[PDB]
Amino acid sequence: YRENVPKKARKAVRPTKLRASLAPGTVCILLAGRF
RNA sequence: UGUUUAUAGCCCUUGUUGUAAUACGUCCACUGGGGACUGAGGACUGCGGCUUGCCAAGGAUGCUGACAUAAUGGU
Repeated sequence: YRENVPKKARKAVRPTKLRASLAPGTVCILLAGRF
C-alpha cells in the first residue's frame, strides 16, 4: 500500500576472524553432528 | 660458663653496582579474548572518518540450515 522503504543499513560484511589455534593441518575433534 | 669471625654467621652506618628491580597508587583519545540481554526506527538529509566513492559515522544485517505428516504460540 504505502510501501515503507527500509532505511539504509550500515552493516557491512567483513571476513570472519577464526581462532588462532585453528590453523590448517590441525587435528580437531568433532563435537556435534553425525560424526 | 666465659668470648667477638675464626673451621657458622648476624646486626648498624657509608660507598658502590644504579637512572636496579618490584610492590602499591594513578593514567593510556594502549591492546587481546570469553559471556549475556537488546535490534527501537524505516527513501534521502546530519555530525564525522578514510579517500567521486567507501565507513563500525542520526537504532541489524548477512550467510545458511532444519521443519511443517511439528516446531512455535495458545487454551
